[PDB]
Amino acid sequence: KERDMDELKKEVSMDDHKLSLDELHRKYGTDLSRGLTPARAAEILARDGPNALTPPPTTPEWVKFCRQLFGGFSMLLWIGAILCFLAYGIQAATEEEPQNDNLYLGVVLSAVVIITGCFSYYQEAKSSKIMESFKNMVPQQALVIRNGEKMSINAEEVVVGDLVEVKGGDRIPADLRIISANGCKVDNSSLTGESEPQTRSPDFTNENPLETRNIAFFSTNCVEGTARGIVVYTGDRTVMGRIATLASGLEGGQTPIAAEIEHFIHIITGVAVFLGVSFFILSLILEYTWLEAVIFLIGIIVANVPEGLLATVTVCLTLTAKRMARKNCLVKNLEAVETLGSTSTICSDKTGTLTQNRMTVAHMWSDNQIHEADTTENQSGVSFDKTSATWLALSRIAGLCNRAVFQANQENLPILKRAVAGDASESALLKCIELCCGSVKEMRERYTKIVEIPFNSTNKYQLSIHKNPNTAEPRHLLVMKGAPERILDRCSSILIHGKEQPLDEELKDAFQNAYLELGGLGERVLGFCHLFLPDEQFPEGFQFDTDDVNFPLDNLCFVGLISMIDPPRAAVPDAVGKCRSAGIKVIMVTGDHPITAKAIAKGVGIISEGNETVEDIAARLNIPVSQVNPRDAKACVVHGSDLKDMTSEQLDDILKYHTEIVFARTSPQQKLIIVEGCQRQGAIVAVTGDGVNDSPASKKADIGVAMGIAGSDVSKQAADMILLDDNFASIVTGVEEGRLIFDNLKKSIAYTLTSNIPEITPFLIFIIANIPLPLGTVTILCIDLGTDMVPAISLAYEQAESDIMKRQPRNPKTDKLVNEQLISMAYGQIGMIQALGGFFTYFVILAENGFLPIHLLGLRVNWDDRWINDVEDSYGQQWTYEQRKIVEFTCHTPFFVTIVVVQWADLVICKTRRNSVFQQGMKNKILIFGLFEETALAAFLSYCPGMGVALRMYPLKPTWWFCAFPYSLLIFVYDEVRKLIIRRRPGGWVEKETYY
Amino acid sequence: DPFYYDYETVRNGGLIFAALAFIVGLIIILSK
Amino acid sequence: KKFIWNSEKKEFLGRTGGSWFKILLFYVIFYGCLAGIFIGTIQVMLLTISEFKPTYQDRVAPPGLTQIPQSQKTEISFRPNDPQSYESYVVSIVRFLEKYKDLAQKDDMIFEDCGNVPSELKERGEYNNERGERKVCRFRLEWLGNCSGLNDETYGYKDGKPCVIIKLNRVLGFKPKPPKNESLETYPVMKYNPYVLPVHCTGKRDEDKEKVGTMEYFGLGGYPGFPLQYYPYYGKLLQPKYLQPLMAVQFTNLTMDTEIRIECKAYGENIGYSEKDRFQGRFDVKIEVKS
Ligand SMILES: C[C@@H]1O[C@@H](O[C@H]2C[C@@H](O)[C@]3(CO)[C@H]4[C@H](O)C[C@]5(C)[C@@H](C6=CC(=O)OC6)CC[C@]5(O)[C@@H]4CC[C@]3(O)C2)[C@H](O)[C@H](O)[C@H]1O
Ligand SMILES: *[C@@H]1O[C@H](CO)[C@@H](O[C@@H]2O[C@H](CO)[C@@H](O)[C@H](O)[C@H]2NC(C)=O)[C@H](O)[C@H]1NC(C)=O
Ligand SMILES: *[C@@H]1O[C@H](CO)[C@@H](O[C@@H]2O[C@H](CO)[C@@H](O)[C@H](O)[C@H]2NC(C)=O)[C@H](O)[C@H]1NC(C)=O
Ligand SMILES: CC(C)CCC[C@@H](C)[C@H]1CC[C@H]2[C@@H]3CC=C4C[C@@H](O)CC[C@]4(C)[C@H]3CC[C@]12C
Ligand SMILES: CC(C)CCC[C@@H](C)[C@H]1CC[C@H]2[C@@H]3CC=C4C[C@@H](O)CC[C@]4(C)[C@H]3CC[C@]12C
Ligand SMILES: *[C@@H]1O[C@H](CO)[C@@H](O)[C@H](O)[C@H]1NC(C)=O
Ligand SMILES: [Mg+2]
Ligand SMILES: [Mg+2]
Ligand code: NA
Repeated sequence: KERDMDELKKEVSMDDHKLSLDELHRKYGTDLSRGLTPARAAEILARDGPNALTPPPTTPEWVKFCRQLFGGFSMLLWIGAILCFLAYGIQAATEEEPQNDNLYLGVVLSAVVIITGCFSYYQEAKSSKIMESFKNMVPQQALVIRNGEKMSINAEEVVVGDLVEVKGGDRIPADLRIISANGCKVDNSSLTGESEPQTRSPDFTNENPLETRNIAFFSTNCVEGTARGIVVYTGDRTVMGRIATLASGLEGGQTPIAAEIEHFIHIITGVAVFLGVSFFILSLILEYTWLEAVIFLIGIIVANVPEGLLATVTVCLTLTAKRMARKNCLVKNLEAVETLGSTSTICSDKTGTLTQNRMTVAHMWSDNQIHEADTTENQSGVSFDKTSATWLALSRIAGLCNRAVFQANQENLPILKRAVAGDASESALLKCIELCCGSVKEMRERYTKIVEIPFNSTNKYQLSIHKNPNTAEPRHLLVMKGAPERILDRCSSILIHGKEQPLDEELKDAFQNAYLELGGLGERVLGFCHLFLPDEQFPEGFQFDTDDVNFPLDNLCFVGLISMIDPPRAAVPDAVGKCRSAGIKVIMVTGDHPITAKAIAKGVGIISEGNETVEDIAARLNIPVSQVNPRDAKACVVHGSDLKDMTSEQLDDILKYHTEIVFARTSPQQKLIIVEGCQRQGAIVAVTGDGVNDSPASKKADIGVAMGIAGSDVSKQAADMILLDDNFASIVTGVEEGRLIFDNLKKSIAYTLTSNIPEITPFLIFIIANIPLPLGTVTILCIDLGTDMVPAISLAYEQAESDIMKRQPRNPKTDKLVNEQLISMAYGQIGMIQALGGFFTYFVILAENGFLPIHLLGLRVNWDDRWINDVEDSYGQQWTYEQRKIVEFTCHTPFFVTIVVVQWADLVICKTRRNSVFQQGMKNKILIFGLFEETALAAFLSYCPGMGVALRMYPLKPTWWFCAFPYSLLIFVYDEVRKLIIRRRPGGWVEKETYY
Repeated sequence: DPFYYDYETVRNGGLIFAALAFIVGLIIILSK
Repeated sequence: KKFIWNSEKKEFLGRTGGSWFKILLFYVIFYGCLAGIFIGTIQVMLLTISEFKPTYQDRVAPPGLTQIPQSQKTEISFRPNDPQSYESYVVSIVRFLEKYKDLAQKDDMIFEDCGNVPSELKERGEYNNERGERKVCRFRLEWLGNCSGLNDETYGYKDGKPCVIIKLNRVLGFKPKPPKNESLETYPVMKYNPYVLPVHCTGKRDEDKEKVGTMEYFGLGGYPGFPLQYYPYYGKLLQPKYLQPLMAVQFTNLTMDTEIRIECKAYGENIGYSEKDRFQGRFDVKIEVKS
């Protein structure tokens, strides 16, 4: 009955916050100033559970090891092993002196599956282990008032309905219902994505529990001020608790690479059983009994199973994941390394993902001129002009009149990433002055503060008077900051290049348009002013006690505005541009306010400059918004309030007719609804986030990307990829590698799928032509799992043939990893030539040793007989059993060598899919070593002492090594002219039939 | 007699070829 | 998704008609060229070998030693009474000796009377085709006494005390070289050491050697071996209807209703052996005359 449990969790939360203090205390039974008796607290603590989310579902290690032992590819190898032992049982119980070929082959296939499982499991376990080294869960004790006394207890010992007090810096324990605040501002960034610190007031403001100010939330941090509140929700019943529990209980889906491997097996077994059944009927039509034909059916089907392609594909994925871990972009799931490239719609988060989630001084005003400050996370941008007197005055106004200071350990840390104590706005100002104006320590103590005035509840103004240390004037320096509408009413002089001027409207209106420019840009602006107090009316001994009008409120000297906002990360805009260049639809999904979301969207690239929303056109024409046709608006902003009243068809139309979309004020549950709406179109989705609100969105997405440090633990676990460096450019690297390894997997698969024809054709014509067996089983093992392993592994290291970040994302319904152009190449054209070359070396060995090829027909009847030791060749000679068997095995060895010789050309042509081998170039050192080791190993297997005894591989007469050269050269020339016609004629024949 | 083949020399040459090609390939993947 | 068979916009089994013809025509031309290339190279390969001699002859260095009753497991188990029990043996013996009858060797243009006494090797020039079709020395069944007879169409052989003739693997240009007069313990054997390849049979262990009481050998002129006057072989092309030497072996005193192992080892310098091939040089048999 878990369906209903999950459905009641996909719904946005309800509440009872809108209640009078008396109704609240009556419903919960708690003293508003004394809380409750500790006995009542323990009575609830041992009644519903400690205030902590239920731990995640533990995943025992034998479960995921058994998981790696199964799947889709390893399962095909499992059914192959099963068929091997079934065929071996039949051959054992039915005929005399049965052979151990099928049994050794079955145990080899089982070993292949087990070893691949061990390696893949070791890799995924390594990812999870290095992930556990990031859980630095430090216990945090809450300040709870019970029985009339203040006590600090563990966060888990907190219960429902008890007074809890929070101080600026402390973390909100459970979901509180504020009862009394004192200029308290909390941080709803990790939960609701609200960037700027939202204040918390005891009065109910909004019907939505998330938007209202009478509710503090689990895992949120009280930035500044102090407050009180009654715990309404505790443990898993909390807001972030319901979000996390929803995240864990969601579906992961099927990755695109997995679906490609599955369809790949569909074609592999399709032709395998087609050949097996058609040859089963063919063998029965010839002469062989049901006993023999059944063994033929199993032999042909099992032979068409790429035994080593499993290890090669696993190593391929592991290599690309290694490169991902090199750039601090760790992937938890191995196949997740491919999903970024196949993505075609990225749903991103604003606060903490698209942005730095930190207030930063954006722009400044001076000399009626806008000066943009560097807002990069690492300070690698343009520096404004810092040589004017207006700046030397404005910088002192900000550095002095501000309740912001660095803490104790803030020494070795950089100027930006270091922690600042106080308001977020004051923190941004302190960092900007400490960065572009030397230091604020000696600059603040240089002007001894006399009397200050903090921020006011109404007409919010902050002023302070300081002594003047200049060596030319002893007049007192008074400074004040505040909202521009509060400072314009208290200003008459204006600073410019060092001198003063009146409040002429020619420049005052120029100040107003600048205020609306920085304000309309989604930023928060503040005004800074100062004035020289006359030391004749206020001498150096006079003390201006903060009571009456000791300072002139008006007639001040305005220096300039200072705006601020959370800026996007450094490589965020360029990365968004790269994704759009690759044809990836970028859609912003955030719960922040739309006025800021739209500005950041235009600032990073989600909304292209010039494109207009449905509201922008109505504003440019001064007409109602209900008149403009939505088709004339490319981009669109969708509010969460409006999103709640939407159907499936409406959301489908929103994504189909609008190319640049921004979802604002959307709840985490709505984020999940949006991700599902994107998946309904049939496109691969990647969700990039950091907060707990991104957990249900990262989980249901085809691939989730969590920020390694600025992210929450729940969204980090429910994700499929972690960015340990928080460099958003890693998404671009990922989408590039996902396409790169996709193409390389295609090349390597065509390589392993090419050798199947010369591996099976000997047995096929052995059944038809009744000739001695041309190729042996152990030799086939030496090819599939011996020589070919290094070349196929090296085929992963191939680079881009053209610009992959230029082509559009692959269509999942069209660009399959293994299409009929690969089957037409490997099974149809290259493997065919390789099989003919093998048979050529075969006939050479037998015709040179006395058995002319024409004489080999119908010879296997007496050839395989173990007692007819007088088998006439073409010259009338009599061959014993072991003598001719020595020739057959010393005929299997050059067939294997022939395979290596033709694999040289097949590897060189498979290395390039469209380019020429000279255009691309043999720059792949792993491939060079692949050919050297492949040939050296093939030679070693034939000339090592005792191989005709152990592996029954006998030494070769050197001329055998040259019987396969013309076939390899032919393979290379054919594929080269193939890629030449593909280049010169990109229309359709060579491209739509062979180019795979 | 034509009923004899110097298999030891061919075998020895093949083993030397296998040794040299492998050490050369190792030098190839060790570009220094 | 698996009913892509057809549509009103044409497709059959997956593609259209005009596409099926293009692919089929391409595959026919492609595979045709592949066939022609394989045939041309296989022809060059045929041009690298001659008609009178195999290029590599080292894989048949030690000639084999076969017998007439090609048993399923080199075992001779039958009943001295039931004629159908030993039918499979006699049938193969008569068919084998069907080409050795006096009527089969009647043409004097391809047959040459070697002699009643084993003589030295007979080299008929070189192996080229400059000379005509060489002659093949005759070998009448009378040479194998007590294992030939003048029977009718069916050679009534030995029911009790059976016969098992041995044959040396026909090898082109092979010149048998019997051991020197310094014979390193080759059991009882006649003094006709220089012009006949000796072949001596025996048991396999202390048990088999005791069960097998007496053995009687039959050959050319009464010698247990192969005469050198019938070697070397000049291939089937130059010497068709060639009759390699034969030598019979009869086991008179056997222990009826008992399976005993016999090892007929052919001796000589040019005769090698093999611990892996029990037929190279030597020869094994499991006789059991169960009554
Ligand atoms: C008609 C039949 O022919 C001979 O046997 C034949 C059947 C069976 O015995 C085997 C050994 O088991 C088969 C086996 O089945 C399937 C294979 C493992 C197969 C695969 C390669 C691969 O990669 O996957 C599958 C290709 C051929 C194969 O390698 C061997 C080759 C030796 C052979 O011996 C051949 C004997 O002479 C027998 O006595 C006589 O009855
Ligand atoms: C071939 O078989 C005949 C039997 O038909 C053997 O002839 C006997 O020989 C012994 C001497 O060994 C005489 O005592 C008998 O009187 C003979 N019997 C007959 C009916 O002739 C003959 O010895 C056998 N030949 C060989 C070489 O063993
Ligand atoms: C043939 O073999 C038989 C054994 O089957 C020999 O005769 C036996 O001799 C032993 C004494 O050594 C006696 O105990 C048996 O009773 C005898 N059996 C028979 C059936 O006579 C016989 O000597 C052998 N003959 C030859 C010529 O080798
Ligand atoms: C396409 C070209 C560049 C490949 C270059 C490598 C070629 C020339 C190498 C690869 C394997 C080599 C063979 C390896 C094994 C044997 C057996 C040895 O006892 C004699 C040499 C001989 C017969 C070699 C001849 C040269 C050979 C065919
Ligand atoms: C005209 C050109 C392009 C044709 C290219 C293929 C040529 C080079 C191929 C075709 C047939 C080949 C021959 C096939 C048969 C033999 C016997 C073998 O035991 C040694 C190699 C040898 C001697 C080959 C040498 C190379 C060869 C002549
Ligand atoms: C072998 O030696 C014996 C005597 O030991 C002799 O009678 C015989 O003629 C010799 N044969 C040859 C070929 O030398
Ligand atoms: Mg966030
Ligand atoms: Mg294979
Ligand atoms: Na997932």
